[PDB]
This record gives sequence, C-alpha cells and structure tokens, in this order.
Amino acid sequence: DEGYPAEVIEIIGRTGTTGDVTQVKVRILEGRDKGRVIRRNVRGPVRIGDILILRETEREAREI
Amino acid sequence: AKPLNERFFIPHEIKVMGRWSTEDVEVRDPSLKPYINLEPRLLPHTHGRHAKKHFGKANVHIVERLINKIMRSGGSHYKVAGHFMRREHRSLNSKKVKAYEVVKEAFKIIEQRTGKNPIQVLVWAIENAAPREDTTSVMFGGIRYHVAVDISPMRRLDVALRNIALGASAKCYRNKMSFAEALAEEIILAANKDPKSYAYSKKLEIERIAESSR
Amino acid sequence: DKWKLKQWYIIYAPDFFGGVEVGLTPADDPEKVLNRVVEVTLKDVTGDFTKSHVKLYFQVYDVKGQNAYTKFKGMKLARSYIRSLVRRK
Amino acid sequence: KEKWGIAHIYSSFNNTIIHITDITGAETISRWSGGMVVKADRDEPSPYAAMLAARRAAEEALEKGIVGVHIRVRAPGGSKSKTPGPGAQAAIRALARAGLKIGRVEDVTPIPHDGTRPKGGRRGRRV
Repeated sequence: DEGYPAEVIEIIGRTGTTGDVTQVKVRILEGRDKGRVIRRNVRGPVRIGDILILRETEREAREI
Repeated sequence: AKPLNERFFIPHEIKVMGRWSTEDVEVRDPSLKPYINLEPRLLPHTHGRHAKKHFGKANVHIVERLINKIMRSGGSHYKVAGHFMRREHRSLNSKKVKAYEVVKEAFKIIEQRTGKNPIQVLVWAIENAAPREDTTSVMFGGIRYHVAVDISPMRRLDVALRNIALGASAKCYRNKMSFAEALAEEIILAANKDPKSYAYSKKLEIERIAESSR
Repeated sequence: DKWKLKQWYIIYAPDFFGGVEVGLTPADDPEKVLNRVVEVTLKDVTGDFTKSHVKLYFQVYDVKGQNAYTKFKGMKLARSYIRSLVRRK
Repeated sequence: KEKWGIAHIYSSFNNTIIHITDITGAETISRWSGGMVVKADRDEPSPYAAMLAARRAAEEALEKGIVGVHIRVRAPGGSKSKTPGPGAQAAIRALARAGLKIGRVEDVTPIPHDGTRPKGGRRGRRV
C-alpha cells in the first residue's frame, strides 16, 4: 500500500465531538491524483507544510 | 563487572552518547522526517525546556524522547497486555539516570544482535510502528458519528514511542528478562515487522479499526 | 453462462429521423428485442447542440438480422428544463 | 460500435441500489446493493457502501464489455421521500472513476400530481 503523501496548505478550523480534529486542505504529492487539492480531517496537532500519508484520496471531508 | 575503561568512558567527538553517530541514519518516511531530530548531540538531556513552546518537541533528539517515554511506570488507568503495572516506589518515574542507563544498554544489545546502527534500527521500528489512520467521533445534527481521520506526524511519532515503551514494559514485567533486554527485543521486532511486537500489533489493530469505520 | 448466448443487435432510428445508429442491445432470441423502447436526444439524433433537452422514444418494430429498426412513439421535454421554465410571479 | 448502457441508482435513507442495464433497459448486466457489500443494516445507506457497490457493478459491466453509462438517479418518490439519500453522488463518482464513461445525468424520481395519501396519519411520526 504505502499510501500517498500529501502536503497541507490551509486550515479550515476545529471540528469534532470534543474538538480534537482539524480540517485542512491537502494537495496530493504523487499518485493518480497528482496536483488535485482535496479536504480531509486530521487528528493531532497540525501546521502548514506538514505531510500526511493518506491511505486513499477518494472521500473528501465535507464542509464544517 | 563493567570494565574500567567503560566505567570511566571519556568521549572526544560530538555524537550520541559518545559512541554512535547519526550521520548515516536515513529516514525514508516524508511525513515523519521533519519531526525526528538527528542533529549532532552528545548528551540527550535538555531538562525539559520544550513543553512551554507549541511544537517544541520537534527540536528534541529522538534518543532523549525515547528516554523520557521509558521514564514511567507502565500503566495506571489503562491495561497493557491485560494487566495493570502500577509500580509506585520501584518505578523509573523521575529517574533519568536509570532511564539513560537502560537505553544505553538496550542500544548496545541491539547493535550486537543486528550489526547495524542502533539509532537506525530505532528509526526503522518507529517507521514500522507509526499508524497512518485512526477513528474519532464527530457530532453533526443532534447525534454523533464515528468516522476515520488521518493522523498528524506529531501524533504518529508520539503513539509509536509510547507503544514501544509500553511493549518493553509488558515484556519486562514480572519475568526473568530485564528492562533493557525487553526494550531491545521490542525494538528489533518492530523493525523486523514481526507481529509479536506490541507497537506493530497496536498499529495493525488501529489501522484495521479505521478501515472498518471508514 | 447465459451471457455467452446473447447476440448484439444494432438499433436504427426511424426513416424520417435520418435512420442513423442510436445504440446496441443484447438479446438471446431476436423476438425478445421486437418491442424494446430506447430513449435518445435530438442532439444525438440530428446534431443540434441547442436542442439537448428534447427526449425522443423509439420502439423497435422489426428485426432483420442484427438490424432492429424503430418507430416513433413519443417526445418529451426535460424535467429540469420545465422546472427552469416555470417560476413564481 | 460503442457499448453504452444505463445505470439506475435507487437512493434512499435505508439502502442504495446500483443497477446497470443495456441501452433499452430490458437486459440486466449488473445489479449491486449496499446490503450485499456491508454486514450491518445501518451501514447499508452509507456513501462508503454505495461506493463499494458501485465499484463492483462497474467492474462487472466493464468485464461484460460496457464502456459508457447514462446515470439515472431516483429517490423513492411517490408518497415517500422525494430527496435522494446520501449514497448517490458517491455512487456516481465511483462509477465515473472505475473506468466507465459518463453520459447524461438526470433525476427520474416519480413526482405525484397530487396522488395518494402518505402514511403516518395526520400528525406524522411522533418521535
């Protein structure tokens, strides 16, 4: 599998039952979705420029 | 017991513990690469000074992070391997010298058993024990829903280190095996992807639960 | 496997619509395709890009050896088009 | 010499059904639903279950030779709900991605012209 790395570029805001997840916009670094900008939820502290290994690039997290 | 030249070891170069260098250690995970500190450092002891700053742990050497994670009791409000490990007066809590000695002996054992750099083996174990996805509850409408979420590199590294420490504690708990031997065995198993490693087993379980939730 | 027993017939539009190809349909027996209805658009039938909201229904009435010709049965306008046309005030 | 069929999607709040038929609609090619993919009733209308069922149906259609599909989304309609369930756009995206060309996309929900009386009484569901 090895997933697909993607770089975070902008942060929407906080989200969750206890507010411990963060929604961000990521750009797929490589794969079949090269250059596509999607939106995903993230658990844990995140900052601009971080890289997340998405196990898949299919379901985009909905609006806040 | 110990040789005098080892009891009075005198380093002369800036390297981890005065014995191992991180110049050849390679991290092939882009997510975890910026957060694993491998800068030239002799003594892995910063006396804290990083909890105040947000994202301050990114500038702390990985060996010191491992020492801090080892410096604990093992289990207070959760169960590891189906048991509590409440050691009150005989724990490593706030014993950095003891944690340092344990980590040094474990690194020596790892080096002797593998033939490679112990820091490289630790990096491999962290990479193979860091989960990539988790599950969490999100409240939309008037009720909650369990959905799968990604994990930040910071949390990935934290979970990997905590799982390695917990596995070492479980392996060393109430057995003839010592803490250093248990830590070395756990690190080697995690690096070799063997399912007996607690960290790798927990990573597989978490990823499977996340896949089921998504 | 019954799928290997099915042959593909070519559906033909009515003569006054140009008699052009509109699709392919699988069938085991040629009689089973003798009454099927296919929905197409005037854009595909004639080539007019503006009239993409008109839907034509063609019903097969003859099979001639992998060539099923159709007759005109009905015409309809798109539901979205009608909803756009109708408005308050 | 182009293989084009019709993909009917039945989307509701309890389940999703993806059914691929020929251009005339009288010849079934593939038919998959959420309950044949997921193991729990609550998971049947989920977009993930819809995506998996759509992927299986698209694979079967591609194996049988269909290359393009016209989408036909449908809510239960009639006296029941007239809005498609969550697993409709996800199924359409899965069909588009799995390797099937997408043609016309229309909504064919049956809209009554003041038809029959819906169930639940004059006070509706009281939960």
